[PDB]
Amino acid sequence: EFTMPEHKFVTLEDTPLIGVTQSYSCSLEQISDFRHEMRYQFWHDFLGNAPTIPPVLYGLNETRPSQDKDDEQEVFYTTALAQDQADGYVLTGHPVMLQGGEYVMFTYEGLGTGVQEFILTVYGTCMPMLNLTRRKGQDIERYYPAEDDRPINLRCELLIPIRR
Amino acid sequence: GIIRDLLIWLEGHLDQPLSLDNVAAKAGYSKWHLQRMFKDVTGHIGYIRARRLSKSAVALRLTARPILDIALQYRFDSQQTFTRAFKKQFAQTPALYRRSPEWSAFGIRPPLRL
Amino acid sequence: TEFLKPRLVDIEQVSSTHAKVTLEPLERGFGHTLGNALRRILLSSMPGCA
Amino acid sequence: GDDEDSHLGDFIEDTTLELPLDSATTESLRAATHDVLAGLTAREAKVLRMRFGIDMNTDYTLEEVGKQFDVTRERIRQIEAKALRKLRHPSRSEVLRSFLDD
Amino acid sequence: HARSTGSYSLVTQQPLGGKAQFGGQRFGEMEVWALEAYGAAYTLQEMLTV
Amino acid sequence: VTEVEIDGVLHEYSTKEGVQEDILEILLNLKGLAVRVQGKDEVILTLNKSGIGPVTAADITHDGDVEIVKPQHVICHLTDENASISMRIKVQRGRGYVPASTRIHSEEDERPIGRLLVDACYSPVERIAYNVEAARVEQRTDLDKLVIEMETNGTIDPEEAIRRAATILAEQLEAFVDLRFDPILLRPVDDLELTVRSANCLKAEAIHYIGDLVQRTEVELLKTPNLGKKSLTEIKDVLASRGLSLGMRLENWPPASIADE
Amino acid sequence: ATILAEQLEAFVD
Amino acid sequence: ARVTVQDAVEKIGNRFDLVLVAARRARQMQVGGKDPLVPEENDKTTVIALREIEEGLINNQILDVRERQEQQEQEAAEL
Amino acid sequence: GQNMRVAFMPWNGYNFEDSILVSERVVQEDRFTTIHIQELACVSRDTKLGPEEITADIPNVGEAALSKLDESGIVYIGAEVTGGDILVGKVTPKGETQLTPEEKLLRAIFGEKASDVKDSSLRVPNGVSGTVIDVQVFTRDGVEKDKRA
Amino acid sequence: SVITVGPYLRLHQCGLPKKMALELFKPFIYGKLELRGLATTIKAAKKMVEREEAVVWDILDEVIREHPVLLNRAPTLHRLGIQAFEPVLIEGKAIQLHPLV
Repeated sequence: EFTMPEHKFVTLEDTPLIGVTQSYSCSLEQISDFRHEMRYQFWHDFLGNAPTIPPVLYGLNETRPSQDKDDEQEVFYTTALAQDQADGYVLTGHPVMLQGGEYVMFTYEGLGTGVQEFILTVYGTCMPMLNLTRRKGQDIERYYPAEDDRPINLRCELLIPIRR
Repeated sequence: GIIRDLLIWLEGHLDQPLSLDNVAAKAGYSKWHLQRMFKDVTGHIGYIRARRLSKSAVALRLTARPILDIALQYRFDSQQTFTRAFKKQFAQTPALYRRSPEWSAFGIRPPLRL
Repeated sequence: TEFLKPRLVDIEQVSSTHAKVTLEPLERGFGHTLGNALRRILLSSMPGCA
Repeated sequence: GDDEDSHLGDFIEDTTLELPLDSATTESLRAATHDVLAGLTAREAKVLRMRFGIDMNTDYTLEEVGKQFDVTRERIRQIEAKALRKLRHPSRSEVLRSFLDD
Repeated sequence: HARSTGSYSLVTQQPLGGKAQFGGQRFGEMEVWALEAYGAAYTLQEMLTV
Repeated sequence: VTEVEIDGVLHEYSTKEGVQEDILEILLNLKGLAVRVQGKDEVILTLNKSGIGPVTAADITHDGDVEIVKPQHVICHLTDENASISMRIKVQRGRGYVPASTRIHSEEDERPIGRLLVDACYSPVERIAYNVEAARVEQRTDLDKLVIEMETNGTIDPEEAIRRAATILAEQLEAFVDLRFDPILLRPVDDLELTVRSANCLKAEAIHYIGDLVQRTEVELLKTPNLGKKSLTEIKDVLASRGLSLGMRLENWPPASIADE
Repeated sequence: ATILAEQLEAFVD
Repeated sequence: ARVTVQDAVEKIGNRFDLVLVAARRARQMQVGGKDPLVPEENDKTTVIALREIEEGLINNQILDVRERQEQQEQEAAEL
Repeated sequence: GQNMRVAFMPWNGYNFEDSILVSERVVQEDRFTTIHIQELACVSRDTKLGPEEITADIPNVGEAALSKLDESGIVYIGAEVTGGDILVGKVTPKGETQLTPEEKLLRAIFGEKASDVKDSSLRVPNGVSGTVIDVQVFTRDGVEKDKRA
Repeated sequence: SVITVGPYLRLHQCGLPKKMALELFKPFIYGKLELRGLATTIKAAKKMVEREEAVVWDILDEVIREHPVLLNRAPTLHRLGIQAFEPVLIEGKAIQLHPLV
């Protein structure tokens, strides 16, 4: 009695983003803990000098095949900010560019431990009933961190680039 | 959805756990059903061999240990069974590969960052 | 102040009015210090009825 | 010796026979190996041991290994690597850890 | 001085003299008569052969 | 005084330019110094001195809580005016005649090259004797007094010496009067060291302890849309190998430390 | 031994 | 014991046989490792052998009667 | 020598037959302490195989011995020397021999590599302590002079 | 070594240094450590002398107890010049001896 998650097809435009990038290397059982490790790192260092809370926060998975050998693939997840209707922003980082275009947006409503199952539910039991194909691009994690002692009921969104 | 978790554990465990498909059947599902569950996702899983040959190829060029540890470190059966896989994939001798001062991407299968 | 402190080990109560007492360990120069005071007070300070 | 007591014959040593402690460590070297060979197989023992010549008078080589079992000289070196690898796992090399420190 | 097992000579395979060359002692022929009068035979085999 | 460190000299058996007496005679003059430290069982003092003239104890750079007893306990003798001295005299507080030759022999830290070790006697008391005269109580002529003398160096108030003695004795004089849980059950579910995907699927149910695993219904834990049907035996592994049953109430699975990821 | 404790009681104070 | 082996000689009758009949006794327990008869009382093998002697427990004949039953009971086992 | 107070009565067995007793007070004021100087050598020679030379590079070293030495192979002046420690790193240029088939089996799995040198360094005698006040280095004028030499 | 008196040894006992016996009884220690197993092999057990183990002096006394020891003096002039006392350890470097001998 599996219940399918809510999904939607979105066309996206270019948004100039700024933030901090770094490489990492770990198994993907802790791809949910480490992506929330760096997102705790940059959202609890932007707010600590910010006057204003933005409505959105972006996390961008990028992948770099190292020119030496395609056996290890350098991965880039980056907690980065977007433009809003606020003027005064104190931030650190260099301008990154969202590789926009065609995207598929999964939408989540539930617990903080199920954010792992929002990232665990990727490769096995669901989507080839639609028979999708992923183009080159960046995977995006879309959060809403202003609205969150029980484990929290946060509203998160993935984003996969799918060519049709 | 579910078998995402197989992808980068296999980046981490081509090592000391000798994982065969029946050891890969410890991921929840059966021997035959995990194949097509991996197929329509990726197109290409038993990729594992490539990682074993890619994952052994970190030891030729980037660590100073000689060749006999390599054919048994990353879960291949034997030194000919390694070079049987090496010559089918990279079309070289690994004594003709590492000793060569040049090295490029002809045979080394990429890891799946899907 | 890093002194040493004994627990009373063994009492060989053979008869009642006769006895043996061992004690171990001390710091050095203390088996002379205590027992000279102890032999004195048990010779010359008690109650008595005669 | 300036009184008629000693000569040059007293003062020289003959380091020829063996050291007393080191002639003991020869046996503890030897009685290590057969127990370490005991966690193996009979065709696995017979390819690695008599090649090196342990407890045999001779030193067998890859040819006399090859022409006897069948033909093969190629895979016996690879057979010994599995006799290397399971014993290089630090579970049966504890009694090889100190003789490593020679 | 002390010596458990040290160095030996070359003509007679005997221990050496002194605290200098890591030497053994001297069990002189006066002592063998002092040992015979106890009748302790085995130590006389022990202190020459082994 | 425990250690001295001193410039222009690498060892106590060298010679220093501009001095009358030898180097280990400075050791045999810095032994008889006497300093009263109030609040520290380790202090330092520095000395910087130049010009011809005998350095006395006034010359050293003091602290606010090392009371100096002798001003003129003569250290050295300077004879050439351009000389200069940097010495750093370590002071500890102890007892006995352990001259830290056991400190180097019980403890093998990696020392820097240049420090000289002082042979020290921590005992301030030198020569103490007594005489016993008859105290006069009118009915008790048998009673006597205890005249107690004392000849020491400084660094001592005498009442503290006598009061500390009864703290020593009555400690021994008390002793003659008064005296005559499974380890892989107390870990996270992710830290149970299982296969690829059988246990990390359980922590998205918020189950991050093994005691919380055994207190779920097995029928509805394997009906969430994330469990697989070969993960059933690893649950059946750690529950049967340990000795637990299905749904059996464990008494207290967490400690006072409760954290997740 | 209790009286030796009794004669030192001016010095626990 | 530690001080005296005189009573060990008023049992056998000989100072030198005592060096032999204890050595034959203790060699069954030094490397033969058999069970002792007296309790140990934290002693080396030469001391339990002499404490065995004083009560009349290990003689030249008792070192041979203990083996001669044990010889044929072993020699009734090989065939 | 020294002059000190002396009582003539028997103590408890410690002045039995011309064997005298002594106080702790003469151990604290170091009034009977003496000072000796030991001389120790090391002779680098020319064998029939090759010349022996001095290098602080030894094999099979603990790091406490290599730390108290220089880069050339000489002790630091003003050190402390505990008995049995390496002072002068010496070697001998060795040839090669064979070994027991046990030893070949052990070196075949660990990859025991050895050079053609044999360790014959200098050491303090055991049972002695002390400190170091002097070195000097000799040289035959015509053979190459070391840095610290 | 040198002799010295003892007014507290009994007659069957005698003193001995630690550093002399630990250097002399070195074959008897290397048997007991393998029966303990803290040392693994022979060359390992030789390494465990210099490292100052409390069991080195817990195997030393356990080797020593009930293992009597000869003492000799020159000139031997009769039978009683050699004897066989039992050891007792002391923190020194000179052979202690009974006064009555």
